[PDB]
Amino acid sequence: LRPIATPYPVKEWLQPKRYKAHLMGTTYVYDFPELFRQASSSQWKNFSADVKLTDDFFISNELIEDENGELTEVEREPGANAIGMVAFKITVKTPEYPRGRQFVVVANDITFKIGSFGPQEDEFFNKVTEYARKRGIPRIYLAANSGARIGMAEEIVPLFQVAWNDAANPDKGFQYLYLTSEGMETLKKFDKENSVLTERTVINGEERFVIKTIIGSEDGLGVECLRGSGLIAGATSRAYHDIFTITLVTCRSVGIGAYLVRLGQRAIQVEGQPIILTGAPAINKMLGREVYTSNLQLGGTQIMYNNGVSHLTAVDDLAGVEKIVEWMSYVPAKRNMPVPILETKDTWDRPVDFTPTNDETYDVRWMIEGRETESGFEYGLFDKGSFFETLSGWAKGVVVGRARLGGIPLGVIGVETRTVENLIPADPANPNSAETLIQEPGQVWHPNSAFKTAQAINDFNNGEQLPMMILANWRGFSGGQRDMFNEVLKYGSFIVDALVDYKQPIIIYIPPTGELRGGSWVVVDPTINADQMEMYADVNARAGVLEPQGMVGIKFRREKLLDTMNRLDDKYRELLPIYGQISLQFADLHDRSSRMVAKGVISKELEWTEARRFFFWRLRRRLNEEYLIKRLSHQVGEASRLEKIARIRSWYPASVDHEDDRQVATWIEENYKTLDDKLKGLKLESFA
Amino acid sequence: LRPIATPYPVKEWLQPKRYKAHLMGTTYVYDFPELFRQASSSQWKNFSADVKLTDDFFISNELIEDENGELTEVEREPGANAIGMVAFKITVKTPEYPRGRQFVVVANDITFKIGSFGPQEDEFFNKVTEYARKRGIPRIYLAANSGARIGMAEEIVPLFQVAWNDAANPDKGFQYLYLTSEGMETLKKFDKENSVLTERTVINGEERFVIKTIIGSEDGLGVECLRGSGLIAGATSRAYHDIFTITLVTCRSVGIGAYLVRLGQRAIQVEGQPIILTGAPAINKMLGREVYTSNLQLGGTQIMYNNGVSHLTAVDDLAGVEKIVEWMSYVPAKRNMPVPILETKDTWDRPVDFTPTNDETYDVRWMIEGRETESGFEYGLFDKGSFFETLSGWAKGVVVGRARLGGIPLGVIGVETRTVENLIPADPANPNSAETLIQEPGQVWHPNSAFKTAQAINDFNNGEQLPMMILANWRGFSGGQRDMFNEVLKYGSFIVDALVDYKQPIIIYIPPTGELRGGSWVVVDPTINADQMEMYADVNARAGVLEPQGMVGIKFRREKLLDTMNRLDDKYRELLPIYGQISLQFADLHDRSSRMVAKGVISKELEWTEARRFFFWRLRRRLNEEYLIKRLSHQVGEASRLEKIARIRSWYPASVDHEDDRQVATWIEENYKTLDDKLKGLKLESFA
Ligand SMILES: CC/C(=N\OC/C=C/Cl)C1=C(O)C[C@H](C2CCOCC2)CC1=O
Ligand SMILES: CC/C(=N\OC/C=C/Cl)C1=C(O)C[C@H](C2CCOCC2)CC1=O
Repeated sequence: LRPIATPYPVKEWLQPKRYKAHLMGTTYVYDFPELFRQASSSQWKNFSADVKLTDDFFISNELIEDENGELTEVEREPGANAIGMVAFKITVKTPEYPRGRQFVVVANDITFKIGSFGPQEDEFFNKVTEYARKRGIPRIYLAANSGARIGMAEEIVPLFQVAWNDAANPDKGFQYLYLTSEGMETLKKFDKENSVLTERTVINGEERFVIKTIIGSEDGLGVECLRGSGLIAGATSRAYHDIFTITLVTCRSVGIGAYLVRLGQRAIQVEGQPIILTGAPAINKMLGREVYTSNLQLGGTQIMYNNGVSHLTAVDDLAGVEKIVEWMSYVPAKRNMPVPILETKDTWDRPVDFTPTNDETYDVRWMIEGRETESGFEYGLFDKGSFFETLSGWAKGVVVGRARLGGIPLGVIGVETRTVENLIPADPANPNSAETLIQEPGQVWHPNSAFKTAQAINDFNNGEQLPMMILANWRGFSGGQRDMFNEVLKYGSFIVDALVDYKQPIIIYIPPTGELRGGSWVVVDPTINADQMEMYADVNARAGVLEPQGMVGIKFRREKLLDTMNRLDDKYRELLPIYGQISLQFADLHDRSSRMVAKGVISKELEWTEARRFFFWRLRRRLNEEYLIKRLSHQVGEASRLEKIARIRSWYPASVDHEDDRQVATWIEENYKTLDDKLKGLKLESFA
Repeated sequence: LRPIATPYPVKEWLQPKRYKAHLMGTTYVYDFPELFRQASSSQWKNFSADVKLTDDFFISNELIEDENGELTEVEREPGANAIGMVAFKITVKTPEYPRGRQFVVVANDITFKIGSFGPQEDEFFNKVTEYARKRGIPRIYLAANSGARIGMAEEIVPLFQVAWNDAANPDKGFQYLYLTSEGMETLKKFDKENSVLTERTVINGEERFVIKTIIGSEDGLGVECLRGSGLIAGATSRAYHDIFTITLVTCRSVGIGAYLVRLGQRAIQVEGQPIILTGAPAINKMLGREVYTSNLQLGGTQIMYNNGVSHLTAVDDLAGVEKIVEWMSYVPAKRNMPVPILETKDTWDRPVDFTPTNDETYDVRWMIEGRETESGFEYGLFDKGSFFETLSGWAKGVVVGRARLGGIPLGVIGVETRTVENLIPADPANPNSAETLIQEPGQVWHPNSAFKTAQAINDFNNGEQLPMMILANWRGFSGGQRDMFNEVLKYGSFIVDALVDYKQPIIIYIPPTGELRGGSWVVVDPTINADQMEMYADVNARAGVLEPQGMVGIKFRREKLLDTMNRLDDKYRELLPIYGQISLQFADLHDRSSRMVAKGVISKELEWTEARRFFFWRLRRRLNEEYLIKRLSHQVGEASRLEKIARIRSWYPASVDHEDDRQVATWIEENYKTLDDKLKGLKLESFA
C-alpha cells in the first residue's frame, strides 16, 4: 500500500511509475509540462513582477498516434503510454509572445523498458520531429534512456537442442542447434513458425530441424532497432537545419540517445547524468581490467561540458527547463517569423559606460553585459541582464551567447583577453599518462576556439535565425607545431564556411583597445558574405597584416634605423632603444581606423561610447530592409541583390537620406502597408 | 651573360625568372602547362600504348584581364605577367574524354614579389575562380607563395621628423612624428598628398604637421591585403561546393596561401615544401627562445599528410601534376555532366577472387583492388589498377579512394582491419613532453577516422559528384574516456550530415567476415537518405546491436545457463565452458543476413564472389533511373520521389521486370531518345 496520512493524494502511489522515475534520479515524464509551466511563470515574474497570469497562459496537450498513425491531441491519465516515447504540444504566452507561441516536447519514458528505443519509439520520435518541422515550431527533446532495445528470441530458449559431437562427453563440443518435432509443434501452436529458419535433417531414425537462423516473434531485438535509430538520427540532422532544436539530458542518455544529443546540437546536461556510448562495466569487460569506476567518468559534465557537446549544465531538471525557456526567448516563434523583439528598462538611448583600458586586464563580458561596481552599474553594449552565455565550459578563448540590443535579440561573439588554463585529465586506460595543463594565450585562435566560433555562427544561423555581432579582437591563429598538427587550418576554415552560409545581418566590430591582425581579419572580412556582413572599427582599434614588432623586423631593419639616426642625430648607438620605439610608432601609424576608411575596408569608424546607439538603429534599419528584399524576392521574375535593394530604395521619398539608419527605419515602419500595396501591384505585372 | 655552348637556347637565360624559380626549388610558373602536357601524354600511354597523339591533344591558353577587367585568352612570352598571379585555360583530350575536357589552372608566380598576395593578385584569383564556376569547370591551384603582401609607406621614411621631449637628450622619449613645410612640399611635388593625414601645429614660431595616420601611396600595405584575402577565402569556400577544386603545394604556401589549400580541400603536397601560417624565425621571436629550427617542423608533410590537410604527397612537381590528372580522370568534365565511364581490360563479367578468411589477417585493399600472389593475380571487387587511395597519411583505420566498377567511377570507403600504431611526436615548445604512441584497434571508429569518413563522403559528393560504395565493417564507435573527451560524438555526427547531403547513388555493403554493430550500423543506415542509399549484407556477414559476447552478458546470464543444463544434461559445473559457447552460438544465430532480410532492413543478401556482377548492373541501372528522375524534375509541376520514379517505371514495357537491373538498364539505354520524346510531350502539358 502507501505512505498513509498525507493532506493530499500520494501521486507516487496513484501512479507507481512516477516513483520509479524518482528512484532513477529524474522527473517523471508526465510531470515535465508542469516544470515548463513553472519556468514560464517565472520568466513572467522576472520580466514584469505585477503582471497577472491566468492558468490558460500555459497549455500542454499530449500528442499520440491515432488509428491511422497520425498525431492527435488527447487528454488521458499519466502512465497510459503503450510505448516508451511521449510528446506534448505546448502553447504558452510569454513576454516575447504575449499572445502565444508553440513548440513540441518529445521525451523518453525512463520507466517504460528502461527508456530504451525500439522501432515503435523511433517511429513516434520521427513523427513528432516531422510534425514540428511541418509547422516550423521548436522541438525540445528530454533525453532519459538506455539506448537501442536489445533482445533474443525468448520462445526458442526452452525449445532448442544441441547436436553433440559425443553424447557422453559434452565438454568436447557440438555441431549445431536444432528443434525436435515437438519444438516445431509448440511454435505452430503459439502461431510462431516464423521465429526460426530451419533445415530438416534425419539422424539415427528421427527428424532434426537444424536452426539456420533465429528470427524471433518479438519486434525490437536487433537490426530493426538499428534501422529505427538511423531513421531518427537522420531526422534530427535535418531538424537542426530547419527548426530550433534543443535537448535536455536528465537521467542518462545512451547510444543513439547520446548521438541524438549531439545531432540536435544545443544541449543542456543535468549534473551527474551521463551522456555515454557504453557503460563502464561493458567497456571494462573488453579491456580485461577494471579501468573505469563509473559512467560519469566517460560522459559526465566534466567531459561533455568541457567538450562543447553540452552547451550548459543545470543543477537539476527544473534548472534545465528554465534554461531551455530562456534560450528560446531569443528565438522566433516559428521558422521564418521575425526575431522576437523584447524592449526592457535598459533602452537603446544611452552611452556605453564600461570601457576597456590599454594597460589593465578586463573581462570581455563587462563590455557585453556591463559591470557591477562599488559606485553603481556600468552599462555595457547590450541590454542589462540580456546576456545568455553558452558553450561556457569549452574553448574559453572565445565567448559566445545571446543578448539583446535595445530589445533586438542577436548572437554575440567576443574575445577572452585573459590567458586560459586548460586542464586535460589523464585517461585511466593508459597505465600512467598524466594530467596535462594547456596554456591558451588571450586573443589567439586555437583549434578549439576556432571550432567553437564556427559552431556558434552555425547555431545562431540554423534554428535561432539570429543576426550576429562579432566583437572581433584576435591577434591571429596559432601557427606553432602543436596547433598546426591539431589541424587549426581545418577549424579556421569552418568559420569561413559558416559565414558564407549566414542568412541574417552580421556586424563585425573591432572594439577600443582591440585589434584584428592578418589571418584573423581575413576569416571575418565582409567580402566573405557581402550580402549580410558589415565591418566596423573603433577609433581606438588597430589592424594590419602584422603587429608593429613583426612589421619592424621585416621593413624597418638596422640599416634603415641607422640611416634615420644619420638623418636626425647631428652627432651621427645607445640610440637604438629609442629609435626602435620610433620605428614601432611609425608602423602603428599605418594600423589606424583612419587608414581602414581611406582604403574602403570598413563601413565606418566608430566611438565605443556611441556604439549602442549607432548599432541599434543600424541593425533595426537592416532588419527592415532585409524584410523588404525578401518580399521582393517572392515575386515571379527575380534579380540580383543590388537590383532589389536599389528598387526598394527607389520607393523611399526623395528627401529621405538613404544613409540615415533611423530615418530609413522610421519611414519603413510607418509605411509597411503602403509598401505592401506597391508589392501587390508588381505581382500583377509579373506574368510577363 | 650565360652558360655558353649548349646545343639549344638556354631557357634560364632567355628568361631569368625561370632560373629564379629553380633556385627556390620549384618549377617556373609558365613551365607548368608543359608538365600537364607530359602527365596527360603519360596517362594515354598507361591506358593504351599504341594510341597515336597529335600535339593538338593538349592546348594551354593563358588567361589575362583585358582593358575592361574581363578574362581573355592571349599568347605572350613567359614572364610578361604584370601581377604575381597567373592562369591558363587547358583543353585536353584524355582517355575518359577523348574529344576533350577543360579546366583552369591558377598559380602564384613565386618570382613576382616572392609570390605574395596583393589586392591585384586576389582580384585576379577571384575572377579565375568565378570564370571556372560559371563554366562548371575544374579549378586547379598551384600554390607557391609567401602569403599576404606587407609594406610601409616608403615615401614617408626619409621625410618624417621626431618631436623630442628634450632636444638635447633623445634617450628620454618623444611626443609624435611630424612633417616640415618642405616635407609637405616633396609630397605635393610627387602628387602624394594623400600619403599622410596631418594636423597643423605651430611650435617655437614655425609650422609642424603632426602625422595622425600614415596611409601611403602604394597599394598593398595592410588592410587592403586583408580584404583581398577574405575575398578569395570566401570565393574558394564556395568553389568547393560548386566545382572540382584541387591544390598542389609546390615551394611553400604561407598564410592566406595555407588557408586556400584547406578551403579547396583536395591537396597534394610536394615533399619538403611547407604549408605554414608563419615561419619558424617569426614564431621564435614571440616565444623568446630558439624553439623551432625550420618551417618543415611546422608544416612539412609529416604534419599535413599525417593531419589529413594534405590528401597526398608527391616526390616532385611532375609527380604532383600526374596525381592531379589521375584524380580528375574520375571526375565529370564539368558540373552536372554524367560521371566519366572508362571501361578497361578488367571487364564487369567475372567473379571476385580475393576472399577474406575468418582466422587470417588481410589488407582491405586486397578486397578492393585485388592482390598479386606467387600463383597469379587475384582480382578484387573493383577494376584492376583503378584504385586511387587518398588521405592515406591520416586516420588509417579507414581507407578511402576512387575506383572503377566495370568502368563506372565511384568513391570507395573500406575498413582497415589491422591495428594502427599512430605516432604523435613531441612539440619542441613544451620543455619536455614526449613522443606518444596511440594504438587504434581495427574496425573501431575513433574521432580521427570518423572525421575522415565524413570528409571522404563530402569530397566525393561536392566536386567529384561521384556515387559511393561503403564496405561497412565497423564493430562500433570507441566509447572510452579519451575518445569521448576528444569529441567522438561530434565527428560521428558529421557522417550522418554528409550522408543526408549526398546527391548520387550510395551502396552500403557488409562484406564476408564483416560486421556492423550498434551505432556503427546506425550512422550508415539507408533511412538516413532513402533517396540515395541502399544497404546490402554478405551471406557471411554479421549484424545486431551487440556482438554475441556482449549480448550473452545481458540476456544469457548464469541463471539461464544453469536452467539450460537443467534441461539437457541428464546428470543436472565444469559444463560452463561449453555451455557459454552454446549461448554465444545462440546469439550469433540472430545476427545473420537472413534475419536482416526477414526484418526488411537490407535490400538483398549477397555472395561476395558474385558482388562485382551484381553491383555493376545495380549501379548502372541506378545511374540510368536517376538521370530520368532528374529530367522529370525539370518539368513545370513537381512531385515526390515516389511519384517520379513510379511514372518513369510506368514507361517501361509491361513485360520488363522492374527488379531486373540489367534488363532495366539495357532498355533505358536503347530508348533514351524515345523517353526524351515522352518528356517533351509532358512539358507541352505543363502550362496547367
Ligand atoms: C593576411 C593573411 C594571413 N593569413 O591568413 C590566414 C587565412 C585565413 Cl582564411 C597571413 C599571411 O598571408 C602572411 C602574414 C605574414 C607576412 C610576412 O611574413 C610572415 C607571414 C601572416 C598572416 O596572418
Ligand atoms: C544501436 C544504437 C547505439 N548507438 O548508436 C550510436 C548512434 C549513432 Cl548516430 C547503441 C545503443 O543505443 C545502445 C547499445 C548497448 C545496448 C545495451 O546496453 C549497452 C548499450 C550500444 C550501441 O552501439
